[PDB]
Amino acid sequence: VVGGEDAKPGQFPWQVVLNGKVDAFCGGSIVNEKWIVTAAHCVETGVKITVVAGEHNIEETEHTEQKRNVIRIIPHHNFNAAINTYNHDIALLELDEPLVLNSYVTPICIADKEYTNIFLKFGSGYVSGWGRVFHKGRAALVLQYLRVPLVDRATCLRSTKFTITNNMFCAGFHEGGRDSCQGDSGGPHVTEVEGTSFLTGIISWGEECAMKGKYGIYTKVSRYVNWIKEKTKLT
Amino acid sequence: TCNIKNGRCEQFCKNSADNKVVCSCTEGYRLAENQKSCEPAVPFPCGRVSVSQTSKLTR
Ligand SMILES: [Ca+2]
Repeated sequence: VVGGEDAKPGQFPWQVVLNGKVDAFCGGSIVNEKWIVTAAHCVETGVKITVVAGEHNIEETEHTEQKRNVIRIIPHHNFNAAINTYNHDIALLELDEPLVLNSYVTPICIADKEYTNIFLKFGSGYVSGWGRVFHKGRAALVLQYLRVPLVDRATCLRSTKFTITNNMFCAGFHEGGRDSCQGDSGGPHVTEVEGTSFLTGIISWGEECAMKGKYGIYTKVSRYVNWIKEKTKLT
Repeated sequence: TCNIKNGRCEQFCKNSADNKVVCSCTEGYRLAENQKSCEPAVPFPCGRVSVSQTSKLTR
């Protein structure tokens, strides 16, 4: 995250980090004890991946960390149906052993299609992650978070040569300087509804980071809400 | 009635017969007494910060 601030331990209890061939390569959100929702472009190779919930400082030990192995990865059935477009950039991860929910490990709420879209239209959400905070910089050791305003669709289209589909939305400031970035993918764009946060987006892509006139592009969760609930049912 | 202020529903609102409002909440929650607010029905309900940095306030 560029231009954001340090989160406080337990501020975003639903946030998780993904470790694998590369450490802290993407973020994710807890759907429930056995499931994590993230971005499909983060887990195409299906290679071995690890999930750390209750994470805050990736180079220290808080004794709140819960590590789990990923035994199943379900990217959206239409992700990459059209090569390199990032459309349908969402994926689900099943854990080997269930997470034990507590103050640092809490799921994120997921409303129905209509309400998820209503919360998104509130126009203000938070993005978080251990992605880059500076130009060509490495992972942030401490979780970062930033509040980003929603962007009208027409402004979104005019900001990039790439196609922005109805399965995506823009967020960022006119001036730039504040944006989610490399390493933050899979992370949640959340909308705070009277003390209760709901998943309204998946950090997905952009052109460089924080550039003025450019905006972060996010996967529109409302469109995948039914798919998420159907696949993450506890039995 | 959902029309204005989500019809006094803390979370979700739906329109019942006779312009009546029927509130609802998400998993891990229950319709608070007033039939509007939503209250935790589990130790750790989705979307909420319960850590509150140990204790550094009135509490
Ligand atoms: Ca740590």
